[PDB]
This record gives sequence, C-alpha cells and structure tokens, in this order.
Amino acid sequence: VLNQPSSVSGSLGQRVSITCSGSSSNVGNGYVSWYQLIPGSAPRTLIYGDTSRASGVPDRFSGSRSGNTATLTISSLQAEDEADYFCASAEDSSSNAVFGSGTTLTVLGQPKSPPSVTLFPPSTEELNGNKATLVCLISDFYPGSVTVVWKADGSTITRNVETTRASKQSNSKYAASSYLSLTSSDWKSKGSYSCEVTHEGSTVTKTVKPSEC
Amino acid sequence: QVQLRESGPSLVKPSQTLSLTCTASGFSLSDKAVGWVRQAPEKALEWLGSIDTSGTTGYNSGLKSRLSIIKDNSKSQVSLSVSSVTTEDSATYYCTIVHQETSRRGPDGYSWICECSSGTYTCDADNCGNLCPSDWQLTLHCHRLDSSTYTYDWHVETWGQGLRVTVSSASTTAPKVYPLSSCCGDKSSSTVTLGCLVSSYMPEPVTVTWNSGALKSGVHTFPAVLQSSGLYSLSSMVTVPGSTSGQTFTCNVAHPASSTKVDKAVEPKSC
Repeated sequence: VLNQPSSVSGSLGQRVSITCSGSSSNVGNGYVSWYQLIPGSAPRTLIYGDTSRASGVPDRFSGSRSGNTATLTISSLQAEDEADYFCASAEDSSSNAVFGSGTTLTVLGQPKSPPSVTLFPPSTEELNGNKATLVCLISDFYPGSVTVVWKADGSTITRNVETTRASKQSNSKYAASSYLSLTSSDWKSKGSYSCEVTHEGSTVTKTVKPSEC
Repeated sequence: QVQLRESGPSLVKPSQTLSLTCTASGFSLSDKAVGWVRQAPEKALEWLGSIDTSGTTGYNSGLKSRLSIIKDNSKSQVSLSVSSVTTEDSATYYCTIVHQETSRRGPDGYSWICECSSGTYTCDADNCGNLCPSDWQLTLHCHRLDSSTYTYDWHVETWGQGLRVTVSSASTTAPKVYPLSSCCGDKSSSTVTLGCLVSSYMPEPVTVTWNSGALKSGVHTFPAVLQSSGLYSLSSMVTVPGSTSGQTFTCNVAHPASSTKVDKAVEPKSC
C-alpha cells in the first residue's frame, strides 16, 4: 500500500497537493497514476505516467514525482473536486498494480446551506402489517453534519431510531435520512411525532399528527 | 462507444467461488488488455489481475492463488473467478481496460535507449548516433544498462460501472415498497413532495426510477439504513411543481438479487 494522507483540505479557488509515498520498487520505478472516486460514480483516471493528463481532464490537475514520492496538485479548487483520490503504481511487473491508501479532499469556504426537512407518516399498506415507519428526509445542507432528534408529544424518543450518515447529492451538498420504527399501536397512541434536525447550531422541526393524516 | 458491462451474482455464499463476466463492446480484446479492480466497503481500491492481448494473465501477487482470469476473443468476454470467498470479498468489482508495457528507464535524465554492438545503454541525447562507435562518448552521455534492470508501466484507461457483490450466508429478501405521502393539511405546497419507502430487503443494491425514467429532475434516492435485523431500507423522494393534477407518479424499484421489479403507484393523500 502506497502511503497517502488520510485527508487534506483546501479553500475554494486555491490549490492543494496530495502526496504518495512508496518504495524504490513501486513509485521509484517511475510511472505513477492517479484516480478520482466520487461516490455513486465509476472511478476516473486523472494522471498516468507521473505527469500526463488523461482524456477530458483539465490542466488544473497536474502530477509530478521526486524519487519515491509522487504528488497530485489541484489548483482552482471547485466544489465538485471533493472526492477520494488514489495513487497507483506497478511493482516487479506491469500486471501487479499497487494502490495507495486513498485521500479524502474537503473544499473549504463554500456557502452554508440550511437543511430542508420532510417528514412522512406511515402508509396504509404498512399499517395493515401492524408496523409503522416514520421517514424524515433531510437534503440540501452544507457542511454535511446534522444531528436528528425524534419527539413524541414533545418528549425525546430514545429507541428504534436509525439515521444515515450524510452523503453527496448532485449539487455537491449533503443529504441524509432518519427512520423511526413504530408499531401500529404506538403511531395511533401518541398525539404527535416530530423530527428535530440541528445543523450548525440551528434547528428545524417538522411535526406529524396521527389523527390528521 | 467503448463499453464494459460486468455481469454476475450480487449475492454469494461464503467458501463458494465468485464468478463474474465482463462483456466488451466497441473494441476488440485482441487489441486491448483488460483487468479487474475491486473496492470493498470502506476500503481502498485493490488490483486483482488482467489478461493482455497475447493472452498472458497477471495477478495481484498476494491473491494470485485464489484468482483465475480467462477470455474469449470471439465472444469478446472476460471472466473472473475468486475461490473460497469470505465476507472480506464483498466489494464492487470493476472491469477495466488497462495499459501494460515493459520499459527500460534509466536514471532520471537518461530518457533514450541506445543498444549498440557493445551492449545496451540508456543515453541522455537522442542520437544513436555519435555515441555507439565511441567508447568515450558512451561513458560520458550514457549509463550501461544491466540485463536485469526493467521498469513497468501500468494504468487504467477505461473503467466499467462496477458490479456490487455481497458475500453472505443469509437468504435474500425482496423489498416491500410503500408509498410516501405527507399528511392531509400539508397539501398546500407550492411544491409537492412524495416518494417510496423500499423496506426490508437483502442484499444491496437497489435501483429506483420514477415514471419509468421519464421523471429525472427533482428526484433524489437516499442511501440505505441497515437495521440490526440485517435487512436494508432506503427511501426515494421526488419534488415536483404543484399542483400536478392530471399526472401520475410511479416508483420503479429493481432488486436484481431476486429478479424482482416493483412499480408502485404513489397517489397523493386525498382528504
């Protein structure tokens, strides 16, 4: 495994460099390649042969190599550059490739965005099976860090809550979802249920009324 | 239109053989070398192996004894075999076109290769030339290249979309698809939001489209939650300008692991 920093960060419109440290028999052999992994998309080749840009890659991506250490430099950082970056190299054979540990790139300086929250009640089809799932969908927020609290009649629910980690959507912002798994009886019992989403100190709460659906 | 389509089972039991196929189109396997790469969840990319135009296979040195790659030029298909899989072989498997060549790079600065009657030299100038005859010019401008010194060039030219494979002893579970609709009293829009809950399935992945793919913008499909039950759930949401009376909304869910496809009609809650 080629040694990369676990994560790096640069500001918008600025530049950042990702290093790739190896030995004399991989990086030192003199033919490093770089790949970009955006979740929900196939990997993308950026650089090959230390310095050559792959087809369709702009010149703000550039590679270099000094001895057993290679570097990927990304100038003019844009929001869509946030991704994982992997270096690679052959070793002892052109069919024995070794990938680096991978580097996650964060682009700082982007505009804050509050989450839009939609709370969905259980469907009739699910209630017929004596189950009831409330779905809280959170989207269009940056930075990608939210905390979700569920309430029943105003008091905090501490059981049967599952929440996804925030992930990228098409517009480079983050989305998340949270699930409250109840039985038919619980859903009919309480007077209301609420999804409370805190993002950067501020909170958005949506409430659902079992009686009025 | 160079294409690489992986195919094979999305679920395999432990200690069995995982067998995948890659169908190439738009190019011939007699002209391009192809290889396999995988990425397990939360892990780095991992090279598996390749087979070149000559038909020579090459493997990850640490996995070769478990791997087998073979191709059929006439069918333009390449297969991968991983024996005695465990949960660590769960991953997305990518078919790829790889560049592979054996080169002879000398010290940095000596780019050109000069093989004379006196042997093989790496030289700094591109004339071969005034250097070959002279004994003094070679020791000046060239390094004598030893027989063993070889360098290797490898990179991925084209990536497939990848096929996710899960290694599990658990049985499959087809999803139950429930319509998502806000309560009555939230019908005041000005944009109406609805979706589908793809509940309790195993394994990943699941794909969701709306109106058979005719509804593109406004859609977002969230990643799945993994309940402690071992079953996955995810939601897909679409936001559309309201009112949208005179139009229907259908969420199309595909769970290839059980060859099941569900098209659930989502109707707004009329009160």
